[PDB]
Amino acid sequence: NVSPEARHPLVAAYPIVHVDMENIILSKNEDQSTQNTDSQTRTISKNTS
Amino acid sequence: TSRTHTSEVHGNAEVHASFFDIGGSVSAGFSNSNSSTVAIDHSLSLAGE
Repeated sequence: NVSPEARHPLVAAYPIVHVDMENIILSKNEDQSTQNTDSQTRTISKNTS
Repeated sequence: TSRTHTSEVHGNAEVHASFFDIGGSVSAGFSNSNSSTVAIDHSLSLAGE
């Protein structure tokens, strides 16, 4: 894989690796919640006067 | 506990038209009442939800 121009004893062979970023995916860490509640109350009273 | 003073002022009027013995009476009024009223209550309730 050493390229044909660098198969001369005076031309150096060396890799140049650089990393380039194509996207950035940020994701918000946040926690919802919901609730639903029913009720039934029966009051039975008495009163003297 | 309640002790009530009910003062009264008043004006009154009557008449009786006849042949010769015609009678009339206009008047007024003044009154008070010293009413001490107590009330004892005992009650209940049974609520379940």
